[PDB]
Amino acid sequence: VALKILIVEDDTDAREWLSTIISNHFPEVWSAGDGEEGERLFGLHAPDVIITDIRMPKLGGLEMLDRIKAGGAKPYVIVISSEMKYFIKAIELGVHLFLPKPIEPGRLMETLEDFRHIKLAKE
Amino acid sequence: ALKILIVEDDTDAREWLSTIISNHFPEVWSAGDGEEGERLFGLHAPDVIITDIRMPKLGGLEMLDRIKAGGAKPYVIVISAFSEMKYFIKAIELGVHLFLPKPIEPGRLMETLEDFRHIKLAKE
Ligand SMILES: [Mg+2]
Ligand SMILES: [Mg+2]
Repeated sequence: VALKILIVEDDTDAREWLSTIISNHFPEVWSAGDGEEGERLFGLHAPDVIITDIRMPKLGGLEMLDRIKAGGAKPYVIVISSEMKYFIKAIELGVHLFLPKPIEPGRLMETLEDFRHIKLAKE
Repeated sequence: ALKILIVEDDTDAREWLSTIISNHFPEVWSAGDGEEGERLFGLHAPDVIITDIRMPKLGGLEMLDRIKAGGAKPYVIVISAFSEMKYFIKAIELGVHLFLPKPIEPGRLMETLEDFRHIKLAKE
């Protein structure tokens, strides 16, 4: 019933910051540095929420999502957001939220709080 | 004629830095980690290094140390938004010419790069 969160950010500093802030309120938190690790961690822990970068090494956040969405799963998705092409594809994929960098902590935590309330309602 | 090497693990910031700089400097290289950064330095001997500190494989400071140990003396700009006093201390020992933490101020970056270009000019 706990909200499981997966963070996919290629920047070491930003990834660890996200992880630290989030784990302070949510125990089930995992983080990856590219779309491949991200896809593996997703299959391994089936997180409820995915917070992911778009441009990343090895595999982009959108190709990663497509591979995930193309497996049945329908997690809540927060996108860490320069070209309209990315946005548009992010819509086809079904992205739920777009968070502008520098990531704003309150908005993020507030959004996750919203995601849990929704999870309980359906458990 | 100022050759610049950018080392940053975040793709977005790395590509942004490459774009805004390439607009006014024709010789720019970008690396995603200290190891790749080190290899590119050895290949193209750039005059300027713009590097982050914490990255995969090899960190900016360790990278810088290896490059210096080899005898090169490039101008160095550190773009890390670190959280300790120890990174700063080691950075200064190695000899950094400018700390431009995130979020990066393009204006401050351009002026500094022009200063370096002038130094390489006056020195020919
Ligand atoms: Mg970085
Ligand atoms: Mg990134």
